[PDB]
Amino acid sequence: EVQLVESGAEVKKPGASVKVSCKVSGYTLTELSMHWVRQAPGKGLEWMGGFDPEDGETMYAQKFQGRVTMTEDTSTDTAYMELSSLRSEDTAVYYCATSTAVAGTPDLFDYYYGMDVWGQGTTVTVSS
Amino acid sequence: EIVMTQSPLSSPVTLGQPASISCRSSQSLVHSDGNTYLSWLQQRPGQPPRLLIYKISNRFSGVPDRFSGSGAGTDFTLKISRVEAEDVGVYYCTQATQFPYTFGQGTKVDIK
Amino acid sequence: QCVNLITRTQSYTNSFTRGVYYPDKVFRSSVLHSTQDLFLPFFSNVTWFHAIHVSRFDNPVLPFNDGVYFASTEKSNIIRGWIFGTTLDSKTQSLLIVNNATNVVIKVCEFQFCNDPFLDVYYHKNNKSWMESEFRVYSSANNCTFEYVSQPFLMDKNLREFVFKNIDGYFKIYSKHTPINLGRDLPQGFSALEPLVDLPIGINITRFQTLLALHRSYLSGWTAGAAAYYVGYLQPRTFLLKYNENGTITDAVDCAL
Ligand SMILES: *[C@@H]1O[C@H](CO)[C@@H](O[C@@H]2O[C@H](CO)[C@@H](O)[C@H](O)[C@H]2NC(C)=O)[C@H](O)[C@H]1NC(C)=O
Ligand SMILES: *[C@@H]1O[C@H](CO)[C@@H](O)[C@H](O)[C@H]1NC(C)=O
Ligand SMILES: *[C@@H]1O[C@H](CO)[C@@H](O)[C@H](O)[C@H]1NC(C)=O
Ligand SMILES: *[C@@H]1O[C@H](CO)[C@@H](O)[C@H](O)[C@H]1NC(C)=O
Ligand SMILES: *[C@@H]1O[C@H](CO)[C@@H](O)[C@H](O)[C@H]1NC(C)=O
Repeated sequence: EVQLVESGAEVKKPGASVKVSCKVSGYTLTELSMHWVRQAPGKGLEWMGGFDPEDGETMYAQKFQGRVTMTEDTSTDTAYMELSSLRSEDTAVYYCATSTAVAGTPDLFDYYYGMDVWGQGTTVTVSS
Repeated sequence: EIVMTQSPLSSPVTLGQPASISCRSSQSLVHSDGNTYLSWLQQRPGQPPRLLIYKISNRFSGVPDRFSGSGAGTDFTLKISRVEAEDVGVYYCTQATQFPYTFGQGTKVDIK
Repeated sequence: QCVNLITRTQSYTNSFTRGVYYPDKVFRSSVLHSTQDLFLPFFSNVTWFHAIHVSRFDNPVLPFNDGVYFASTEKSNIIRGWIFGTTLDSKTQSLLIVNNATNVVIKVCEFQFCNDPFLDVYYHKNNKSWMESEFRVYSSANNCTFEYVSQPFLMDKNLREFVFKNIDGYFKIYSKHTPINLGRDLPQGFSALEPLVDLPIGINITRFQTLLALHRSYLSGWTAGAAAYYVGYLQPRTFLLKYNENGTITDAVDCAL
């Protein structure tokens, strides 16, 4: 079973990078589609972006293109997320979600899409 | 972009009575693989969301048998057979066929 | 990444007259040829191993003795090769035989083998394909002194027989594939094992272990699997082989009865 653990909460003045990490266990990071989901307080949780098991690798939301970059370290099995140019609306809880990229035997397998296992949230707050 | 609608927004349910939550998609969620990818998530206050139901009606591991999924095409329902004290919180439906992945606005279920 | 996954039970069965191989590379037709070599004795006690992974260390390393008769009725993808050596760690050399769908790699290095070695297949999302990893077979492989890549000898009900000998520097492998009609896995009759490879290895081999392939689950990280195989031991024995008109060994007598 996939178990996800998180990095620490942070506060930073706008205009610098945020490093949000997610450590996987049970399954290595190359077997898993990895996604990142933002939840502002008082609002519904929305998807920032994540893996595509076919026809490309990584997709981003239309409202996060040009800010968000996601890197994957296979050696430490860690999914890092960075976004520059913080705004006061970005005070939010960030969730790393994951799924198996496929389902089935090596002879018979199909592509799987979704967010099954969710880690704990990291609170990124932007203030003075 | 696929927009999701939840119905009703807040549903006051007594203990043990079944509760029904409607999820509606403005675009048909049929994927080229054959499966349709809609998932039902439950969130408690102070807790991350966990996957109750993947692929319309299949139950995720560790999920009790009181959560059922039904419907297809553009009409989806989550039916809870028994509401207990652990069922309070906000419910979401999500799709995974067409990028970007989207979520419902959430339904709050309480006791009294 | 050494993980203990395989448990193994064993029963005992009869070899009947299996395990005969061609003792040299000389064509003989319509003759009775008596040769003294390391043969699997007739009607000998052969151990049937059932290795099960269900989704502790119960898969010990078998002795090699003077050479090994190996048999399996399983398909070509479950049993994927063998491990030979003495200490099976980084202090001594060891021989690794790994088959896959396209070819066989035979490779002698100083492997630090895992206690329960198995080749694992996993889907890679960047390569977008099921790949095979040896990181559960060994943790390192250094000072590596031999490599041999060729066409595989576990290919596609079908009984697969091998004889491994380690004689004066050469690792000799003999093999045969016999279509066995549904019944007893070790059949009656004769099927002589043709010489498959002579490898100029020159290492000490006292212990051996079978390699299995395990698949990741994607639905207790690995899918549950089973593999049944027979191990017998060669002895210095004198055989009288019958070569028919076409050069095939069609009969033999083991000279102790
Ligand atoms: C089967 O085994 C062969 C030999 O190990 C693999 O072929 C090699 O693949 C690597 C890629 O990591 C190449 O660098 C080598 O040049 C290949 N060698 C040969 C002789 O082809 C092959 O990829 C394996 N197949 C599977 C499905 O695991
Ligand atoms: C085979 O060996 C086992 C122990 O290794 C023994 O109990 C059994 O009797 C043997 N079988 C025969 C037919 O001698
Ligand atoms: C074997 O490897 C070790 C370290 O990798 C090295 O110190 C040693 O000299 C090597 N031996 C030979 C014979 O190459
Ligand atoms: C082979 O290895 C065994 C066990 O390590 C040892 O007892 C034996 O002496 C070795 N033989 C040779 C020829 O090195
Ligand atoms: C030997 O080869 C010939 C050539 O076709 C074949 O007819 C015969 O069946 C083979 N076997 C024996 C035992 O003669």
